[PDB]
Order: sequence, then C-alpha cells, then structure tokens
Amino acid sequence: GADGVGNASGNWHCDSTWLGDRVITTSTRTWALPTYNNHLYKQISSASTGASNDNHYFGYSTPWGYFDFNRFHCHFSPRDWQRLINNNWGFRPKRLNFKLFNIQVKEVTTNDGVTTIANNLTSTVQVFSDSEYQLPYVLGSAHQGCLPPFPADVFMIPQYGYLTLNNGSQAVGRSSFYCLEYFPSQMLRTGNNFTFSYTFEEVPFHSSYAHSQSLDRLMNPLIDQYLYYLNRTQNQSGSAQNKDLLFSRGSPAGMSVQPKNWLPGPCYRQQRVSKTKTDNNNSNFTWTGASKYNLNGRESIINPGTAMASHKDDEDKFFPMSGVMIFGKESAGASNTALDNVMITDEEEIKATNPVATERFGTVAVNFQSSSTDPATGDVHAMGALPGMVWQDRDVYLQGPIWAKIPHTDGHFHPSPLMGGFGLKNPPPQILIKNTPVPANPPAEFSATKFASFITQYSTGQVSVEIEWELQKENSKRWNPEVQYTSNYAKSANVDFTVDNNGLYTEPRPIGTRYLTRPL
Amino acid sequence: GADGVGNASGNWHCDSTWLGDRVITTSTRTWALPTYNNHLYKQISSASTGASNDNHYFGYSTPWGYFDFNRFHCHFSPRDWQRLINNNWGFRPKRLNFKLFNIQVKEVTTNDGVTTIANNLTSTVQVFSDSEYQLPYVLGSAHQGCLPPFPADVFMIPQYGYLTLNNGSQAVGRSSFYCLEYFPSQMLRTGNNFTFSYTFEEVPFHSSYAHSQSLDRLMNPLIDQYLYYLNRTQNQSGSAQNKDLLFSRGSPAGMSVQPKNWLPGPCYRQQRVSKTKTDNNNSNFTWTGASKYNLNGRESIINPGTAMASHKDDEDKFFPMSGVMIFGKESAGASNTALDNVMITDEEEIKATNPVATERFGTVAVNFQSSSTDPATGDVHAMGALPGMVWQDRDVYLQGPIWAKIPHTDGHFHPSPLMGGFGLKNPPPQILIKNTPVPANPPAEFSATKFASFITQYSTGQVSVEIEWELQKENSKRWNPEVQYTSNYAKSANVDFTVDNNGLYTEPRPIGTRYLTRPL
Amino acid sequence: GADGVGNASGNWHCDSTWLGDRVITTSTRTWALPTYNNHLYKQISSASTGASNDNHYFGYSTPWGYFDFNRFHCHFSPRDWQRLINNNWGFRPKRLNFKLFNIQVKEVTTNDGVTTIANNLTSTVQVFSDSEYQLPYVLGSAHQGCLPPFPADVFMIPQYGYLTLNNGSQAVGRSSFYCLEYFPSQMLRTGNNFTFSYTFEEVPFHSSYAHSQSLDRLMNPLIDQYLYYLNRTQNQSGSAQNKDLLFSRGSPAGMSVQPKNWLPGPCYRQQRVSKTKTDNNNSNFTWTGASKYNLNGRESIINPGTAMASHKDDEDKFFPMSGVMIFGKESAGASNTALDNVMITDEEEIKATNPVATERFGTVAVNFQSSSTDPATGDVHAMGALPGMVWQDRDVYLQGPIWAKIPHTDGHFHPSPLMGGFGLKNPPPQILIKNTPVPANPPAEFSATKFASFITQYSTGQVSVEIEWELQKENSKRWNPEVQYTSNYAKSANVDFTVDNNGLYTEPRPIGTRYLTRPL
Ligand SMILES: CC(=O)N[C@H]1[C@H]([C@H](O)[C@H](O)CO)O[C@@](O)(C(=O)O)C[C@@H]1O
Ligand SMILES: CC(=O)N[C@H]1[C@H]([C@H](O)[C@H](O)CO)O[C@@](O)(C(=O)O)C[C@@H]1O
Ligand SMILES: CC(=O)N[C@H]1[C@H]([C@H](O)[C@H](O)CO)O[C@@](O)(C(=O)O)C[C@@H]1O
Ligand SMILES: [Mg+2]
Ligand SMILES: [Mg+2]
Ligand SMILES: [Mg+2]
Repeated sequence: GADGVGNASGNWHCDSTWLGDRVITTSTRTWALPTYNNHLYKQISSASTGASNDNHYFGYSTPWGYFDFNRFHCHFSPRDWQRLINNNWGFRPKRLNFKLFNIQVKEVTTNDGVTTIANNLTSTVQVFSDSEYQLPYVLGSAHQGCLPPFPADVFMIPQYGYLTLNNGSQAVGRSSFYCLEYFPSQMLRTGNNFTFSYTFEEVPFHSSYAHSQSLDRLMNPLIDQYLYYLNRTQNQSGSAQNKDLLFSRGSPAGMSVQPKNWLPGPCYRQQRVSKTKTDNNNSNFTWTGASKYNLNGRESIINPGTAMASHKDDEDKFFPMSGVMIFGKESAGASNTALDNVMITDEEEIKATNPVATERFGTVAVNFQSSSTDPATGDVHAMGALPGMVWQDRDVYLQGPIWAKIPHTDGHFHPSPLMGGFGLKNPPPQILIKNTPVPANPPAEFSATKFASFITQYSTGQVSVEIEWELQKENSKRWNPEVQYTSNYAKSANVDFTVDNNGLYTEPRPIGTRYLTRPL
Repeated sequence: GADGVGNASGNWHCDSTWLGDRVITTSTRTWALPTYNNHLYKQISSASTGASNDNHYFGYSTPWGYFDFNRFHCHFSPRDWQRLINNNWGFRPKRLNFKLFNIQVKEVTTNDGVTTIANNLTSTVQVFSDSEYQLPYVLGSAHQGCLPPFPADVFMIPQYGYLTLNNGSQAVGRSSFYCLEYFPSQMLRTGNNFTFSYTFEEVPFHSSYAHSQSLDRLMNPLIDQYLYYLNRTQNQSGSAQNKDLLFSRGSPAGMSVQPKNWLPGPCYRQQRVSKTKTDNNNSNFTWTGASKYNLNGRESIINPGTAMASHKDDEDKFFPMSGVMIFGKESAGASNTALDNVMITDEEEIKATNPVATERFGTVAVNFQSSSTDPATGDVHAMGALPGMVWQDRDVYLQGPIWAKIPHTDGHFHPSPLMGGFGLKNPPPQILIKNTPVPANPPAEFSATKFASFITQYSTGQVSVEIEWELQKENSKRWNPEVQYTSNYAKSANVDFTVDNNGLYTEPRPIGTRYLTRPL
Repeated sequence: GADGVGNASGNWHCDSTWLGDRVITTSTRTWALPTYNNHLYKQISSASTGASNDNHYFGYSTPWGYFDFNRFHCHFSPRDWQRLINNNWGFRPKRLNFKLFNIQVKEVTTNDGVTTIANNLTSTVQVFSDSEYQLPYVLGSAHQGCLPPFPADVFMIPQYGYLTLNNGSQAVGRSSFYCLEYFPSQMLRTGNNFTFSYTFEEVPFHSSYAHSQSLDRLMNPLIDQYLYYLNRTQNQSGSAQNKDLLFSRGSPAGMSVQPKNWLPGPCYRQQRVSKTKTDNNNSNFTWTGASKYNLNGRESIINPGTAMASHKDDEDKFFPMSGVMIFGKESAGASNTALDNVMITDEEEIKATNPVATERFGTVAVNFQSSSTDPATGDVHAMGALPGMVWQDRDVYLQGPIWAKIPHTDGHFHPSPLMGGFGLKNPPPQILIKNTPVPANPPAEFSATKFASFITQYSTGQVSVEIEWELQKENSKRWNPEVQYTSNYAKSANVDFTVDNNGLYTEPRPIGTRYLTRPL
C-alpha cells in the first residue's frame, strides 16, 4: 500500500466474533524492532564454555527478527477460551490473515548523557514470509517473543537464529548457511503496509473433552460373557495343592479378567517426584534418573514425551519428572526458581485411555513355566505401538503452543507435536522482519572495506492476525451436568487474568480444554 | 406400520441366497422381553463385596434391553460357513436390514399358586436405535444375549447396562448418567412393526486364508544373493583361535543369515501352559504369571492380546494362558469347569507371519563387544511396531464376534478388534427395546409420590436381520488340492451341529476361516 | 385421531434440540388418572375444624384432574439447564405443543383379598383445554402434580379444585360454581388421541445474568463531579463548634455523597433469621414476627414478596423469614422437617440493584432542624415505587415455576409473578381430563334417583409437551472469565441429579440462572 507519511496504513482490528460452527478471532499488537547483531550475521558456536557434549551446538544469528503468534492467548482471550472449553467438543485452525501496518522507523543519536530519538521518514523495514519453507523453521519450539496475552502490552520482536549439523563445537560439510538477503522481501517506509493470508491443511479436531468411560469399563455389568478364560491352575476344594485346569466365563464380579478388545496407549515411564520435597530422594536426579533419548552420541531429555496420565486416582501430589508442561508465573526467575513461581499442568483426565506416566505399562511372561520352573513375569517400562491401542493426545493450554511443523522425514508415527497442538506438513510460514541498514557518512576517499558505521535506528509498528477456527459442537446425551471451568464466585483481592495495581497482567493458572465429556 | 390386532405385521424371513460375489443372509428369531429393574434405573457399584481394586466399577442398570446379532452363527448356518471358508479368500459386511414385528404384550397375574397370562391389547413396546452413538456402546464386548445359532431356539433379550468413570466404588464429576427415556423412541401395540437399515463403512476383507509361505522362506533356493554378511570373527583353518573378519554371500545352505526385507509381527509374550495338567507348575499362576496391562493403578489381563501363533510346529499340546479365544460347550458351568467342557481355538496357521505367543520375539545386542568385554544378547518379550513388519490379524470363528466399535480416540494403531473381526468408526447401532410401564389402579386421593404399582407384564415378538456380505473370490494357481473343512465321513452317534434327543443344539468345535492358501 | 385398539396413537417424543437463537425441548411422560370424588363434585369448606379466620375457605372439588407442566425440570434436563444458564443472557417461552395419546382405560374388580385389573376397550377419557379462561385458573400457585423431572418416572394426575368468595365457612351471593361437564370436551377410546398448540404473548427475556456493577458504583473513580453538595454544617478549623455552611464537590474519596441518577428497588423488610439455631430468639415468631398482608380482615403471609437480596456481603448465614423460595429434598416430610431436608435459595446476586430484604431501605428526615430542635431521621421498612428506581426481578430455578396468569384487574404494577417467571395476560390454558363414568347394572325397575353404582376404573396414557424457547445471546466484552455453574470435579459416592441404588432420582441443590454478567 501507498500512503503519505501522515496517513494511517491500518486500523486496530482486534475482536472476537462467533457465528454458528466457527469462531473468528482477530488480535492486533504493537511491536518494537531493534537493529540486531549490527546488521551482521555471526557464526555462533558452543566453542569455549566447555558445555557437555549434550549441549554442543553450531549455527547462526541473523540480523532479522521474526513474528510468532503460536500461542493461544495470542488470539483467545480467557473468556473466549472459556466459551471454547465449556461448550465445544473440538476445534482446529482453518485460515489465517496477517497484516503489518503503521510502521515508524526512528533514528537514535547519543551525545554525552542525553539521548535523542527522532523520526527517519525515508527508512525502510523489510518483511518477507518463508512460504516455501526454505529457511530452518524455528517456530514450534516453545520460544518466547510471541504476541502478548494482554492486547495493551507492547512487545519486542525476537531475533531470528537457526542451527545446522554439529560435531562438538565444529561443523560438518553438510551444515547449511542461510542469508535472508537472498530472498525477495517487501520494503516499507512509514507509508507502506504488508499483508498475506494462509490456509491450514485439513487436520483433526483437538479433543476438548474427557472420556466419561475407561478402557477396562466398556462392557455391560449385568451380562456374563460367552467367552471363557483359564481361571485356576490349582484345584479348588482339594485337600492338598493338586494341579488342575479350571475355566470360568466372563462375569461382572471380575471385570479384570474378561477378554477385551483394546489396549491402553503406548507408555515410556518417567520418574515420579512429589510436590512435597520431604518424600523425595536426597539426591539431584533430574539428569541421572532422567528418561532421555540418545541421538548421535548425545543425550537429550524427553519432555514432555509420550502422552501419559500425570497421577492415578487420589495421588494428586505426584508428577512425572519431565512428562508434564510447566508454565512459569510472571515473577519466576530464569533458572532454579521455587515451586510456587511456576504452574504445573495435570493431564490426569486421560488416565481413562492412557498409561500413568510414572507407572509400568504391564506385566509380561519371561520364561516357560513347568512343574519344575516357576512362572515369571517382568514389568514393561517402554511399550511401543501395538495393534489394538487407543490413546488421547496431550491436551492444549491457553498459554501453550498451537501448532508445529511436522519434520520432513521419510517416516513419522502419529505426528501430533509432543507439546500439544496440530502437526502440520505446511504450517503457517515464518515472517522475517529486518530494519534496512542506513549507512552514516562514508569517507571522502574510496574504501572497498566493509561498511561498519551506521545510524543507530529502531522501528515500531502494529501487527494484525485474524484466524478463523472451526468448532465441533457437543451433542452429548448426558443427563447430569458436566464439569465446567469457572472463576471462583467467592471474594479475593484480585480478579483472575487481570492487571494488578502496578499494571501487570498475570495468568494465574494453566487452562486446558478437556471439560465436556463423551463416551469412549 | 398400522394393522389390526388380528393381522401379522411381518413374515418369517430366514434364508441363505448366494449370487456372484455376494452372499445375502437373513435370519429371523423370536424374542421374549421382560420388565427389567421394575421400570427403574438403579445405580450399580462395587460397593461392599470388597472386590479387588482391579474389579472396582461404577455404573447403571437400565429398564431397557437391547438386540445383539454380533456373532456369525446369528446369520451363517454351519453349512453356509463352510461355503464361505472353503471357497473364498475374504469377505466383509456391507449392508444390514432389521425389522421388529408381531409384537405381543401379555399381562401376568399371580393368585395363590396359580398364575394366569393374558393378552394386553393396548400395551406398547418401545424401540429406538442409537444412530448417533450417543449411548455407551455395550455391544462388542463378547456378551451373551445374542441371536441363537439354531433358528428354532427362542431367546430372552439381554438387559442394557453401561458404566462410566470409577475411583474405587465411588464415582467422579465427569462420570455420565443416561436416561433412555430422553431419546425419541417408536411405540408399538400388537399391530405396529419397526424397521431400519444400515450400511457398513468400507473395511478390508477378512483373511479367510492361510499363507502357503513364511517370512523366512520367500527367497529363491537355487540362487545365491549378491549381498554379503559378516560370517566369522575367528579364523577358520587357524591353528589357534585367531581373530578374523570373514565375509560370505547369501546361499541356500544358509537361509537363516541371508539379508531379508521384512520383520515378523509385533509380539507380547504370554505364559505357555500345557493341556496335560502334569507338565504344568504346581501353583495357581493365572494371575501372578499373567501378562496384564496397567491402567489407572488397575490391572486387567490381556486377552486375547496381540495376534500371535498358538504353538510351534509339533507342539500342539500348548496354548498361551490368555492369548487364545475359548468357547464353552453347552454343558460347561459358569466358573471353574473342566478342560473338556470348553473349546480352545488354535491360531497356529499364522506362525508363518507372526511370532508364537509363548516365545521370545528375538535377540538384541545389549553391550559393546571388545577383546575384553564379551558380547551379550538379551531376549525380547515385548516388541512394538517396527518398520518392515507384516502380520496377520487374529482369525474369526462361526461362534465369535463380527465387529466392534473403534474407541473414539485421538489415536489408534491398526484398530482391528482384538477378539477378531471388523473395527468400525460407526458400527451398526444399538437397538434398545423396553416395555412401556402400565400403572395399576392409583388411589382415589391424589399422591405426588412416585408410582410403584404396575401390572406385571412381558412381551414377545419376532426379529429379522438381513445382511449382505461381499466375497473375495479365490484365484489360486496352486496345483495340489488345498485343505478344506469337512464333517467326518465315518460313523458316529451324533451328526455335527444338530439337536440331540432332548432337543438341544450343540456346536461341537470352533470353526475359523483360514483354509484356502495364497502366497505371502 | 382414529385407530384400532392395537395401534399406537403417538410416539415417545422426548428430546433437546438447539438451533441458533432457539432451543426446542420436548418431554413425554406417562400418567395415571383415577376416578376422583366418585364422579361427583363436592362442596368443600373450612366448616368444623375451627381454622383461624386467616385459613377459612369455601369452594369445590371436581371429578376432573388437570395437566401441569409449569416447572422447568418438566422440559429442561439439568445439563440443558446448564447450557442455558452458562451461555445465555436471557430466554423466554414462545410456542407450545401438547398431545395426549396411547390412552388405556382399565376396569378394576375387587373380590375378597384379590384384585383383578382388566382392559375396558369401550371406555372413554375426556380432555378439554380452557382456552377462554372461563374456569378458575389453578395453575401458577406452585402446586404439586406437575410432570416429573425424570422422564422415566410415572406420575399421578392431580385433581382439579377451585375456590370462590368466602366469609368464614359461609359463602356469598357472588361466589361461583363451575361444572366442567358444561364445556365441550373431546372423548377418547384407546384408539383416539388429542392435541393442541399454543403461542405465548410477547414478554421480556428473563435475566439469566448478574450485574458486574452496583447502583452506587456507576461513576468514574478518577474524575471529580461538577456538582456540589452541602458538606459541613459546623466549621472545620474553628476553636469552638461554630455553625457554618461548607460545600464540597463530588470526589472519588467520597462516593457515598456524590449526587446520583437512580434509586435502588422497592423494599418491604422481612425478619432476618440465622441458619444456626443458637443466634435466633427463643420464641416461635414465624407468625407474630411475620411480615404479612391484610385483605378482608384476613392475614396472609407475604412469601416470597418483593424481590430483595437475601443477605449482605459476608453474611451468608442469614435469610428472610418468608422472602426466599425453599425447595424440599425428596426425603423431607410435609410439616416441621429439619433444616437439612430442604434447600433454601440465595438471591444474593441482586444486592447490586435491590435492597437486602432483612434491612432498612434508607433514612428519612422527620422534623425541621433548628438551633433549638435537633435534626431527626427515621428508618424506612416499606418503600413503594419511587421515580428513578431500577430493580432486578426474582430469579427462576430449574425446580421453580415457569409462568403465572396475571390477575384480571383494572390495575397492576410490574406484574412479574412474585415466585419468579413470566406474568401472562393469556397463559397456557388448563387441560382438564376426566374418566367418563361407566354405570354398573341398573335395577330392572325404573328409578329416577341419581345413579351411585359404577365400575371402578382408572386410566393411563402418555402426554407430550414441546416448547420452543428463544435465547438472548451473551455479547459480553469482559476480559476475565465469568462465573459458571459446574458439577464438582472431585470424587463422591453419587453423581449429581441421578437415581440412587433404589432407583430414586434426586435434585441435590436449587439451580438458578444468574451466572453470566453484564454492566448495569
Ligand atoms: C475376579 C478375579 O480377579 N479372579 C481371580 C481369582 C481371585 O483372586 C479369587 O477368586 C479371590 O476370591 O484368583 C485366581 O487366581 C483364581 O482363583 O482363578 C485368578 C482370577 O483372575
Ligand atoms: C548357515 C549358518 O547358520 N551359518 C553360521 C555358521 C554355522 O553354524 C557353521 O558354518 C556350521 O557348519 O556359524 C557361524 O558362526 C560361522 O561359522 O560363520 C555363523 C553363521 O551364521
Ligand atoms: C466522604 C464522606 O463520607 N464524607 C462525610 C464526612 C466524613 O465522615 C469526614 O470527612 C471524615 O473524614 O463527614 C461529614 O459530616 C463532613 O465532615 O462533611 C459528611 C460527609 O458526608
Ligand atoms: Mg462483535
Ligand atoms: Mg433360495
Ligand atoms: Mg438431536
């Protein structure tokens, strides 16, 4: 778009419109973009430092930044989240509309103690979207820098970096270097705007419900089965302990031995740790007792891992060591902050279909019983996909990620992104933004040496994102009332999800989606 | 339909019509429906009793009953089963036609010792099908109450109950209560009839064949491979035991080491127990040595579990403890009945593609061999899905289930119902039937207290089910004759699959489907 | 409708369909009708007994009964109630569809100890609706006999009676006697059915919301007013107490004296009584301390009276003596049952606009202050309509009444029915049902004396009621989550709103409608 300097290039579109089976959200925020890296790319490495082989990395930092609207509180206000989670069985993304407008480039001059900031009306910010996914996709790794939950909050734009292959601190012949100046990008003075629109692929609805039934309780409790199972191997009503083979048919007085059609979901057990520090071991096991994976002689913790229940009935005090998502409160520090500065999610409502993360999967025969060799079973702590298995994927949270790019691989098994959300062959693309460098005054004699002297400058503008979501309506024939999410009627000093007296918005708990119920 | 009291509302459609690649079966049976629960719902619980945490349950019994035609002998006569299993490579359901007709409600009065049963011409039985699957699906759990194998046999209609979430004997906020009076239902006096028709989704043909080849015998026995494998690590023809690295190419004289393209199916080993009581351990291991799964701190035996072969070549005497389906003979009791009162199925013909259930899957390296550290392998007793795996699902039996509803989950791996059959997103729906309550004479003064005084009454009628099945024809270029199912030419006191002198039909053995063969 | 004896005359239409801004409920129940009064009308009186002049009455009992579907649990299942109360700002009735079908008349014969009940196929039940409101309207007085909450529950039909003018036990010339045989009525044998349809007049939406603001907190807290008020009458900063006239302008530091635009609602104070028996007076004041009205020298308690708040902030333990609706639990007796056998409603959420019922309205000058005569104020305990007043009508409850007929008077002020609901000029009409008398065998000689000898007989049938309700959608721009109604996630022995193990449905608490909020 073309406009004079004194002429808005867009309006503040933020709203929340529901119609039928669709909810269209639009959120507008204002962003600050600084010069990053001094308009330079810089090779970045784990060289020096001596970080453990696990942490060794090689890659690049970029002069560009990016936009990230991959969190639900980017487009769903908490009261809108409630409308979703309280009345819908599912939902998914469908289309997306993005706009960059009202961009103002400013020049900064520092003389002595005093700094002056003036408008540079001829400078340009450049935006481009990686629609062919040619750049390393850095979204979908739960990074900060996303659009803020509170529309009145101004955010800084995160800087783009990526990585490639690394052996230790060194690189390899295949490792890749990307110059974002190589792509075509739209240049904008304060009069220009920028827009694009995107359609999501077909993906399934997310499960904004819990099961009112469990896998081991699907049968009719009033009706014996016609199937029989081997019941005893030692005779009932015998004076000694004499060998026998006694068969019984399925009965309600024994749901635990009735033949069944299905298996619980896959499991990959994690250590159980109590929220009350006393019960725990007096050691520092978050690594040595970690459930981890082993890629290229390099260990990386599994978190959040295969979707499993967080604790059993009545054991609310526990949690898997790396098998739940944990959001920090606004006060929490960056490292080694106390329990009550963070919020731990509880995926307990899937215990209906999925193993508890802290427990075994089951028991397995491991020998051939005979009159001589006593039978033997062992426990299963890793259980891969078996035919018959049914499972519920890990739930999403107002604060949590929305989607992820499915890695481009020959093969993938059930590629829901492990942290929750939609796994996309072709996600929404990255939007890269950079301030055009503005050289200061060159010398009066020619010098072919790289230009290192630039007007210090930063830019600010608004950003608009419209997303149409589909809803899956609830058709439940349940008589009794369902569980619903609700603010606490009682009194307190602070409304939930609000600014305080200093003006700080705070999200008090994580809100997931599984409240309505349906049969299994 | 509308008809006078003296006017049949349907005819006895039972038959067996084959045309081309299709077989249409129709079976009509007559049913008795009683008043269940005294027209009340009743909360049902494991409260009291003290059943082990495994067996704890919470749910409801319903005044309604249901129809169940989810067994093959409901629609296939044994001689028709033979035509299927002896000449077809596969088959599947396609459509379904159901009819309720000739319904007669009767009133019962008991005075002293003598009981009188008269016709109540104004009373109504109500039927409705759960076409939106809004009710907990209780079919597909191998319950009794199905249509009888012998058309001349009159059956009682099973009562509907369901279950929801349970912690111990207590319930949880999400648990669900269903009133079947909440759905619209068709009311019928003796003149009315009821019909509906259903189409199955596309599902694959069932495998009414065995493999004439095994996974490890697919290569050409006359032709060396061009691939090489590491053959020796200790020198042949050396005076000492000197280290070496000797490579050999694939050869018929060693099929066991030839590189191959595929893996057997997944395994989840079960205990092996002999049909001859002597060889077995002198203990009662059907639980302690059980292979089980662990859901919500509650153990449930796996039966019948992942589809595996029942015994190896020449070991006919064994069987997996909970890895075969077992049908009771008509004489067998409900609990702790002898070996010869039941019939144990033998899925041995899949040993071609699938692990034997009682044995390991394979062997795995578990260390790094060096001149110092001796190499080490361990056994695999649980093997999840690996790329390359091929497998044959558990076979179906004249007496066995036909289909099951695939649980409504975010995820499922190869959802064939474990007991055999077709896993259906939208199966045939439940048909719920109930007798309308008939109040006896109220008092002459008003009383808003619930009415507890009703004419005792039961109903009887016929029921018709027409199913069109598709057949997959056998195209085999096998020269020699195939194995076929056959009654025994020789003499005996009883024809197979018949009434005896008291009039009792008996099914003498389980009949599966895998008789024809095709290459792997 | 015309149908043979063996031919249903209607189907079981019960359901719950939401579309757009409309919710259509349909509920079907089955009813027993007895012979009432022995087909006689009987004058009924307070004669004898000696009931206090307050309780004296004169009227009639009728051989007919009536239908009553004037409670919400007649057409709203609790989970449907939740959908209403959790997502709508309002709702109202629109149309109505009623049907009588499947009617079965039965004859009863008692010989010795044994009773026999047979079908009488030629007997007729007669129904008619009082569409011209010619009969005393007995609905809308909170009587029992309504359709039961649980569709599977069979109910007895209440008997019709009415009343007219009474002086003591005696009657007056104007008192009115009604013969329901005087109206035309539809006669039905077991083959006939009966239907009618009704449209509600336009009435306002009910307020299924609470105010997020109060009348005294509508101003901007950051901005002084331009209005001034007389602040002091005794000089600040004077050594003595010298008379002055000091004026101050409206300020946030004094919301209590700022000029305002509105008045709270009307009040008619009631006695405050604590739910904890200790704090209360040691006397029996429910009459002597009752707030009552005085009509024709006859006292009648006001209950529930003008709509007022039930307790103030933090005084949850109190309630107005006759100014709240109280539902009995199923266990409660008819008279003098304990506190925990009943459920007391809490209309506290209207304290935003309306006086607290237990407190004064305000204070009023009652003299002329001078330097000699000290100023004086008194309290207001009855406050009639004043210009400026705004108020919220008493809320409705799942168990509570739906509508009432507005009395046919020259005058009415804001005629919302005091117990909650819709006040209707022309409500849904009464449906009167009676069994036609069946004379037994007359003598063989003529006798003109009234026939007193009839076959004892009662009737049963189903009844269908379809109501279309309009919804007022919630458009709230509230950021934080609203309060919502919810079943308790935690464990317990009983699901809410269910049958127990004996089969008894129980409604555990009263559920009102005010959960969403809007500004005042
Ligand atoms: C319902 C149930 O769990 N049954 C199990 C029983 C019970 O422990 C006893 O019947 C206790 O009364 O023990 C077995 O060893 C048996 O005796 O057959 C295995 C079987 O699985
Ligand atoms: C066909 C076959 O199984 N070959 C195996 C042989 C045989 O046991 C010997 O050749 C016995 O003659 O043993 C090996 O250790 C070897 O010597 O290479 C491994 C190899 O897999
Ligand atoms: C905000 C408020 O309630 N102001 C009131 C004050 C306060 O009680 C004193 O200012 C206490 O500091 O008392 C008055 O008599 C006055 O002095 O004018 C009346 C006035 O309504
Ligand atoms: Mg709008
Ligand atoms: Mg034929
Ligand atoms: Mg519907």
